[PDB]
Amino acid sequence: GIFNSLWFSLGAFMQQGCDISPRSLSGRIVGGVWWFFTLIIISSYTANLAAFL
Amino acid sequence: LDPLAYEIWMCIVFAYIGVSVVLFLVSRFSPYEFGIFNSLWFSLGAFMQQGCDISPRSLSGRIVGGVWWFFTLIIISSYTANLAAFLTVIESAEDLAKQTEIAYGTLEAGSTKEFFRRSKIAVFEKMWTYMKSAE
Amino acid sequence: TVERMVSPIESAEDLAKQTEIAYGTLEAGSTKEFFRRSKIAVFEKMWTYMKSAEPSVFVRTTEEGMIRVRKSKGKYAYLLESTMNEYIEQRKPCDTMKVGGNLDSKGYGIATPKGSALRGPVNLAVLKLSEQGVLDKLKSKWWYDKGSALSLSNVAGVFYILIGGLGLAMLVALIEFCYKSR
Amino acid sequence: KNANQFEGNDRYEGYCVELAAEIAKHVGYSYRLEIVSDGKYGARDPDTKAWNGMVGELVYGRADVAVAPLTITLVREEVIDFSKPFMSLGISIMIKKSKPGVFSF
Amino acid sequence: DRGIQMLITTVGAFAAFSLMTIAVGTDYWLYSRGVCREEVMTHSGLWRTCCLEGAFRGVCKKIDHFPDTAEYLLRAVRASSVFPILSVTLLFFGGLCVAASEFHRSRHSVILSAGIFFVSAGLSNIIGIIVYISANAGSYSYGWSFYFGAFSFIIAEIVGVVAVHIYIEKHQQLRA
Ligand SMILES: CCCCCCCC/C=C/CCCCCCCC(=O)OC[C@H](O)CO
Ligand SMILES: CCCCCCCC/C=C\CCCCCCCC(=O)OC[C@H](O)CO
Ligand SMILES: CCCCCCCCCCCCCCCC(=O)O
Repeated sequence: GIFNSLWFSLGAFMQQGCDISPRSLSGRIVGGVWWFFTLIIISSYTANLAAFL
Repeated sequence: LDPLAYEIWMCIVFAYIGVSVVLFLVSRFSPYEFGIFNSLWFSLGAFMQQGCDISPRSLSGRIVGGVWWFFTLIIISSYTANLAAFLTVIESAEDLAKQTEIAYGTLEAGSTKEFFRRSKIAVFEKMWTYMKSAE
Repeated sequence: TVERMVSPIESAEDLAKQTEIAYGTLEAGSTKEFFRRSKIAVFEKMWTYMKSAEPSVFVRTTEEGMIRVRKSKGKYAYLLESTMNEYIEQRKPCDTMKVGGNLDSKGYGIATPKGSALRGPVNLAVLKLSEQGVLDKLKSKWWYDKGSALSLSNVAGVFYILIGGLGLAMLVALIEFCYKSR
Repeated sequence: KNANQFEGNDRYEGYCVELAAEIAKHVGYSYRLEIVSDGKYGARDPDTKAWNGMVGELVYGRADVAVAPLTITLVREEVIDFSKPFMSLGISIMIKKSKPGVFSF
Repeated sequence: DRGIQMLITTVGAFAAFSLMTIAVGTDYWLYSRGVCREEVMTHSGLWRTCCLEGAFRGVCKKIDHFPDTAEYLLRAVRASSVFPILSVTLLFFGGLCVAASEFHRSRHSVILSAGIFFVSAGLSNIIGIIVYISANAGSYSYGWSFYFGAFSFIIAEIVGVVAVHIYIEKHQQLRA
């Protein structure tokens, strides 16, 4: 539902995983691109903080 | 995508397909739900360090999962480390003389051309040797 | 990062500032004499280093310095004349390279004993040869006519371990199958 | 290459060989190319005050001309005569121009 | 859909074998600037390098694969193209099993072994690509021979998955 969708997305971005994963093909496409986005963005945060320090 | 070369990205995609297919194969013909679709989802989630809903239970599934986990850890760390390197790393006459990508010239029949022609200083002799031959 | 942050000589000062690479000159040459009698800060520093450094940085012949740089595995920087440097860098085993500009500007001359009767004619001959393009042609003949992202190689081991693991997993599956099927 | 087939000044080749030939043609003289024995260009030893190499060969009378890449310097100009330069140059630095490794990760 | 599954398996087996054999034979793996005996644009493959322009155009020279145990082994493995050839051999045997399945429907393991050959062929293909790229490293672009190898890998893996589905459904249907 909408509240569990928000929780799944938040946990994915914080790399904390979840208690439910999408089972359909459309849910898994959405989950996969959000996982890729999360990986690039968090690596970019750590890398640029290392540069600044 | 710049931190890793195009060949690394292409081989990551191939390795992903091969891992998913071998996980599906060893799981179907094994005493003891990894169909092909679920195998692809397990592998994608493993590479994105996002975990999953199912983990392999057999010895062969766990060997496949373990080496894919190790590969993922090395490749993701390599991406972050090289991005940190790129983000952490002429402005002179010597700099202009040492390189060859930028062409440099003078005014014809001018004091500067005469200065470079009759120079005895190392750097300016190197500069004149280049300028006289440049075409 | 320490890697990308690394840099080459690119100038004389960068050779003078460091001390890990030894740099020498030819013994009994104009370059040694130029360094000895210099009053320029960088050149005086270089000379004070070269005279006192042990073992002797100097060499006996140009070929000797060339082989010393080729066999010092990038720990020796030879100071020689630009013409010889250019000619060498144009020939195999082309593993040597000229760095940066010149340090000064000078020229070769045809010498004669003081008070010689050949002095005047030789000067006029050199001017004739220069104005007729002979020296240019000889130079062109003897010099010119002689003539980062991580790569798959940086992570190839992890690919080989991965595919080896997949192969091992398939073998273990077959063994388990044959065991549990009997 | 294969100097054994030749003898005398014709045993050698190179820029200065042709330059000596052309100078001899213009000045009108015959010459024999003697290689310096020391194999050194030339310098005044501060202790003995003796010139060695080609400059020594020129000053002491053993040679009448030097057609080597001999740099024009003030110390040499005080003891031997030089013509106008026939080639320009400067002091320059020469430096030597790593497989990652399968398990380098 | 067993008829369509067998059609896909046979057509895919032939396609993978054809693409991989052409790739191993043709000479458009890499566009670089080397020399067929000045440097000009060339087009190398697994065995020969050729000039793409100029006078010596069309002239090809055997690649001197050879000029540190690891460097020696990589150069040896890349010189003999062991892995691309092994992947061609395994695709051939997989094709033989797929064809033999129909003429002998008594034995089930025949199509399973076809699937396993195709999967193994894909893995050999991957090791070949890695060895090739790594050995080259020791400007440029990749030609159509390279991509024929890559597409052979993808099709081989798809045909393996389909073959294993056929075997699984035969045992599931017959057992129950
Ligand atoms: C219970 C299930 C577990 C099974 C699955 C677990 C897989 C996880 C680890 C894989 C890496 C193992 C291989 C590590 C690589 C060794 C390389 C090495 O020893 O290199 C020698 C060195 O290079 C000399 O110079
Ligand atoms: C069973 C699972 C179902 C699968 C679910 C799908 C989600 C896959 C995840 C993300 C990767 C996509 C991101 C990569 C996008 C490729 C495009 C790109 O990188 O463009 C580069 C460009 O070509 C410049 O050269
Ligand atoms: C589970 C593994 C799959 C992960 C997906 C990662 C996305 C890979 C994208 C690769 C595209 C190749 C293009 C290289 C980019 C370039 O050279 O410009």
